Order: sequence, then structure tokens, then C-alpha cells
Amino acid sequence: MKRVVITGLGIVSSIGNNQQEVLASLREGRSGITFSQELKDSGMRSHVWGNVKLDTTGLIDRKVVRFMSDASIYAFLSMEQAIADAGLSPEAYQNNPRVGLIAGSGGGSPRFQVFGADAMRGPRGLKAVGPYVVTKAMASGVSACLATPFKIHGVNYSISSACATSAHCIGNAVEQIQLGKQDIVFAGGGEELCWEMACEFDAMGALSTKYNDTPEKASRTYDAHRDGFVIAGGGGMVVVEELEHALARGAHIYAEIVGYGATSDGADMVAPSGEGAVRCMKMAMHGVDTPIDYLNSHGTSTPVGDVKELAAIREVFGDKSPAISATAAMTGHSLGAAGVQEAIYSLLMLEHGFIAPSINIEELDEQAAGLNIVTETTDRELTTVMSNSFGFGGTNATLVMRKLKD
Amino acid sequence: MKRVVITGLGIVSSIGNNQQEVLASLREGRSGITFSQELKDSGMRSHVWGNVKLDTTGLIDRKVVRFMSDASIYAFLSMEQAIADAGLSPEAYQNNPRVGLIAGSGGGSPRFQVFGADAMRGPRGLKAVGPYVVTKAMASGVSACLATPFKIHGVNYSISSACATSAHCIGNAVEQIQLGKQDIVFAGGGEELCWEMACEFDAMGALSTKYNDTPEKASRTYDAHRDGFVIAGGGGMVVVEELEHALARGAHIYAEIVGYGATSDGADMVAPSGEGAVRCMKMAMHGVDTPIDYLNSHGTSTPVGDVKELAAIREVFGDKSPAISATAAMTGHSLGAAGVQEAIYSLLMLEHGFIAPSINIEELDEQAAGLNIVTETTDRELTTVMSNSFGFGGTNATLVMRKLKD
Ligand SMILES: [N+]
Ligand SMILES: [N+]
Ligand SMILES: [N+]
Ligand SMILES: [N+]
Repeated sequence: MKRVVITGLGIVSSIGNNQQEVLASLREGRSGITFSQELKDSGMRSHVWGNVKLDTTGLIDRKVVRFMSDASIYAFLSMEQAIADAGLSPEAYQNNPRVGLIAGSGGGSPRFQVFGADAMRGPRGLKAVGPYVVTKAMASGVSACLATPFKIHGVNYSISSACATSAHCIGNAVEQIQLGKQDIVFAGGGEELCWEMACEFDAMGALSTKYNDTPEKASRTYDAHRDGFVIAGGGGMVVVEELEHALARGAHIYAEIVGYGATSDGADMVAPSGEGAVRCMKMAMHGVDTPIDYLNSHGTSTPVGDVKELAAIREVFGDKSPAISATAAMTGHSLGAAGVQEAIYSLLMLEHGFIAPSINIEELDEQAAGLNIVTETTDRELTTVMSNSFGFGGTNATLVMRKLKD
Repeated sequence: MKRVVITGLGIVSSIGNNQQEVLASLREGRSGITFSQELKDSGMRSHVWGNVKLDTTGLIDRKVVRFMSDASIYAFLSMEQAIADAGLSPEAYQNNPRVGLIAGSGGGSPRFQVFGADAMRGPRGLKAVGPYVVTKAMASGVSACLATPFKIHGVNYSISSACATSAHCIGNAVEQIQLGKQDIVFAGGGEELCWEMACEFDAMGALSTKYNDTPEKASRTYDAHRDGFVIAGGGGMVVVEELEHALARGAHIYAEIVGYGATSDGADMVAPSGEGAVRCMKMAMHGVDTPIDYLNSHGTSTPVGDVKELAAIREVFGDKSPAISATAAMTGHSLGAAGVQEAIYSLLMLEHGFIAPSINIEELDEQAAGLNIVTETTDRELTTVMSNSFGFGGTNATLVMRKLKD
């Protein structure tokens, strides 16, 4: 079938408002986690988050941003970055049936959903709600709010799969190109950061709560003292393009997507079975004649999750396990945006030949023994990288990206 | 070039809790719209809805339903029906990497998102929120809550595209089969019915508000006095299966999915451009050399939307316009669940050889002149049918289904 490559990327995360800032943070093992007064004031036990340090005010046209929630804003900014980074101009991607958009969020916008209900319950009712809540709270807000202003004419929808959301978006974009339906598909997602949504995760005890005094140490994937993930927000977008089309326009190709796995655990609702992850990684590795040099694990810094994935990794690679690092230890877990952001971190590592450190590992978990977990920025000529994304509902996504040629 | 067919269906809608009840309602032109005290008490102007007339209490295992919102409950029930209808035993679809599930909702669960925020702000805080809000509120709730209990091992995620949601789910399922990645994919969706979400639509003036005294006459697609859609809830699921696989096990085949269109308007956020719909239908008709005998329009009973779609239909078919009826006049518009429910209504019309009436047209809109809008149940041997689904954000989906031979 058609070969697919990534020709542009854009990102707004807790560790950088663009790929340059993100690159700098990854190289330095810099944490994007900070103390959140908002989370504390809400009554939560987790008082830390990976927030986007960016004043979005005036960055998007008033008539466009009025329909957007933060997830959409983050994705929109990421898309603007990816478009420029891909070297694409309106005449090329706008009003083009061959150019699509597949991007979503894990929870749409709890903030505006609550805003709507709060306003409605007030004395002004519908007048207080306003006519822009649907597009903001809508589960497809991210795709709707981007496809419209960017004049996308091809595929247009969101894929939702919790923590695997943007990973499946990328995989689905790849499929659209392999099916010969699209030449370019902007894929990714965004996730707002708010107590409205964060309290739901805290309520199930999934968030870190023992390190509120030392925010940068809260997310500690593989550390024996980890106690939950640190919620994060942000966006990411990559330009997925058919190989010949990219070469024809002399695009800059970060890597080719040579593998995409999407499986289901069909077991536990909020806990990984590991079995699903094994099949997912194997599916993404099928046909890949090159070994995985680096693996950006899901590793959100959870007691059971972290180890379950490592067990799956050991089962897939055996004694030939690749270098592993969980960027979440630095960035936190951006839920729906995690897939594309982590795919981007992996692409930056592949592009700049280095492995980002898995920080805050003061005491490696006993179940992370015979594995190569990189805890220090290491320069290395990577060729093939893998990124795993596992969300609630036992949904798994794995992407394998490899350098093209020369 | 794998061929894809529908071998089972399940539905929970305002006009029936199974395909038999729905069949009867369709043939009788029975309205599923009722007065809603809940909507009225919330302060809304629209006091009518297409509610699911069923008490789901006890229909789902306690340990399973605890993670579900109404959208998931409706989809789950629909899936049970679809599995039984397809004659699939547990050992035939469970723990099978070749069996997937793609189902979503338009807004996840505004009710539980609001519940979480409300509980969190109360005297109990996190204790009142509970550990089940995430799976209920997340956008992928429908796929997550079904893939897990049904032991799905293949693809598992939700497609979100507002009112086109479940249509894109079906189309994506078709693609998975065409890609040879799955043999069977359960596709569909669900949508809860609540003021929390409904008030958002009312706040933008999208809902009918002039017929609260006569609920069954509120939804009146193509009527000159239509004033907005009537919100509805419910679920639907279809068993999308590779042709050879279905034939091998002697499954009952409703129809082959011979066309699937998915496009984007790249124009207005809450209004259809018509141009996108034209491309969507044309895309779904590629290679389909049989005429469309019946077209189930999106037709939600909105002033602009109703005629915008009719114009697109005229552009696509010209002087060969098919018989048209908007089932939404009877059922109301179930947002994310509309795609699959309407595909199911179309499949029932195809299976039973009749065209459901487009009711409540007391005065046909002047822009509908020269069209074959069916206003009375008509027995007819249909062979190829088309169903359109358009959502906010300019997202379009079209499905074309055709009866297989003998
Ligand atoms: N992650
Ligand atoms: N990852
Ligand atoms: N509809
Ligand atoms: N439809």
C-alpha cells in the first residue's frame, strides 16, 4: 500500500510551547510540572499538574476562538505550527478534498460543560449559557474547531480513546493515506487542564498526591515510590502525508510511520491487562525489519500501570529490549494529547539523535530489573522508535516511526 | 478489495427498544417525541424530546454498569441485540483479535461531567464524586464501556463527530475490514438525553420551541413552519462483517455497505455549507451503479439545514432524485446516535421493503418542490439506500447500503 511519513509537527505542552522549547526541555530533563492553586482550591488531593505556560490571548482570531475550548485552542496552535513546519501554504492544504484532519481529546471540555450547566442554573438561563457552548463541550470539538477555520475539505472527525486518543488519531490518519483516500491528514489532539476534569481522576485515586510540596518530583515513572500520574494539558499535531506526495514537494520528512497497532484488552475497565499491549506492540512491529532503538513508554507513573507495560515489553522483546524512557516523568500525562505529544517527543529524539531521560527514578522498581531504562540524556543515532499509548477501557495504540533514507 | 456487510443490528430509540418495535413505529409513522418536564424545569424553551421509553435498571451486570453513562447503557443494550441478531456466540467474537468495536457519542456524558463538578464543590468533595465518573464522562465512554465487558480484543475506540458520530463509526468499521485488519467490527453509538446537554443546543437556538403543547408535531422536517430539531437519546449498533466471513458462518446479511463518504465543509461551525454534503454523497456513490431507491436524510427539522441538504441532494442526483424521508420527524434527532439509528431504520426499510413516511409536513417548504419526499408509508422493493449524517464543525458522513442477491 501507500507509504506514510510525518512532514511537520506542532506542539504546546507543559515542557514547551513549540518544538524548539520542547527539544530543550527533553535534552535537559526539565520538568513541566508545577503547583496548582486551582487544583488545591477545588478540594483535590493532587495539587500538581503539567500546565501550558502560554498566554493564548489574541493568538487566535476572535471569530474563531469564540467556539473553542482549551483543548481546541492548544490543538489549533499546534496545527498552525505543524502547517508552517511542514512548509504548507493555504493554496496547498485549504479547500482540498485530499487533505483531512483527525484530532480529538479524551474528555472534550468538562470545563465548558460545567460552565453551561452552571450558567443555565443561574437566573439568566439560556442567555448566560450563550450560543458557543456546544462547540466547546462537544466531544469532537478539537476536530470541528480546526477543520472549519483551516478550511479542511477531506476527512474530518475526532477519535476518542482516553489516553490513547491522539495515538489512534495518528494511526487512523495513516490508514486514510494507505487507503488512498487522502494525501495529507493533520492528526493529533488537545486536552484542557482544569479541576473540573482532574477531580474525576483524583476521585479514583489515579493522581499523585504525596508530592505536592515537590511538584517536579511528583511524576516519577518506574520509581518505587510513584503514587499516580500528574495530570497535564496541551496539544500536538503532526502532518501525516503520503510518501510520494511529500517527496514530490521536497518536504522535510521526520520519519516514516512503519507500524501502527491498535488493540483492545477486553478485560479491566481502568487497569491494563498487559496481554493487549503485547499484541499491540507486536502488531506495530509486524513487517518492520529493523530493531526498535528507543521506546517511549506509556509510563504515566502509576503503581500497577508502569510495571504492567514493562512486563508486556519484556514479553515482546525478550532479551533484546530497546532503550526505554517515560517522558511523562517530565511532562506529566496529557491524557488525550499524550499520544501525539509523545509521538512528537519520539520524533524529536529520532530527528536530533538522542534519548530523553526518564527522570525522578530515585529507586528503580524491582519489576524494572533487566531493562534499559535511560535516566540520563544520551546521544545516540536512533533509526526506529516506538511509542505506546494505553487508555481506560483497555484501549491500546502503538506507533513505530523510522527514518527514511540518507 | 474486501466486501463488507451488515449481519446484525440492535437499537434503543425513541420509537422502539428493539428492531421489531422500531419496524412497527416506522410503518405507522409513530412519533417517539414526548413532553419533557425535565427540560421545562431546567429553564429551557424547548420542552420536548425523543426519550428512550425503557427502564434499564438491572439490564446490565452491576459491576459493568457502574462505569457507564446512559450513552454507554443504550449502546450496550443495542450491542447485545446486535450480537444475538447476528447469531454470534461468545466463543465467536470474544477474545478475538479479529473482532473490534468502534462506537461513540456526540458529547460523552455532560450529565456526569456536571455531576462530578457539582459533587466536588459540595461538602464531601472527592468522596461524593466517586471513582466511576471518568469512564462515564470521557468521550470514549461508549467504546470503553462495551469493549471491556464484551471481551473485545481487536480495534477499540470511539469516533466523535457530533451528529455524524455513529455514521463515521460505521464507515471506520468498514475501513478496518477493507484493510484486512478485522473480520467483524461492532459499530454504532449512543447518546444520553439530559437537560445538561440539551440546554446548550437550546442556547444556540437549534431546538424546536414553538410546539411544546403538541410534542408529536414539533419535529417536522421540510415543513414550512419547522423551528429546530427535537433532541433525542438512545443507541444503536450494527455488526459490520467481511462478506466471506459472514457467508462462511451462514449469517443473515441485511446489506452490503457499498459506499461510505466522509468529508468536511471547511466553512461554518454550526451551519452546513451544502458543498461538503455534495462531495460526501458523491464519494459514497463512487462505483455504485445501482440507483438510490431511498435516501434517509439528516433532516433534523431545522430551517437552514433541511433545505441545505435538499439542495445538495438535487446537485448530486439532478433529475434522478431518489425517494426521500426524514425519520427524524418521528424520532427526533439523537445526535451521536443518529447515524447508526438511521442506518438501522434504512436497513429495516430495505429488509422489509417499505419507505417510512416523512411526517408532520402540513405545508411543504417551497425549496422542497420537485422532490420525491415520501409522506405516507409506501411499500416498495428497495435495493439501494443512502443515509446522510451531518454534524457541527462541517463534518459529513454518508452511507450507502445495498441488498445482496437472491
Ligand atoms: N503517557
Ligand atoms: N508514549
Ligand atoms: N438525523
Ligand atoms: N440519515
